[PDB]
Amino acid sequence: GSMERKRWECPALPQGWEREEVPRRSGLSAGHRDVFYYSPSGKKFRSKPQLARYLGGSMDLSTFDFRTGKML
Repeated sequence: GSMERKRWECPALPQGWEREEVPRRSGLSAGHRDVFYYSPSGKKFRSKPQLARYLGGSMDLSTFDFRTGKML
């Protein structure tokens, strides 16, 4: 497949959120993998602080792993 993208759900976040991994392929910027998160409204965001600030009141994600998308 072209532009293959992964899609793993993150139980740490409220039902409706999902995670996705995309492999870069731009000259030296290749090999690098970027992770994007999507909310129930389909909002695309890529920032740890935004995940905690957004779901802050809903819950604490300070101990959430953004690189691995896992709760530790």
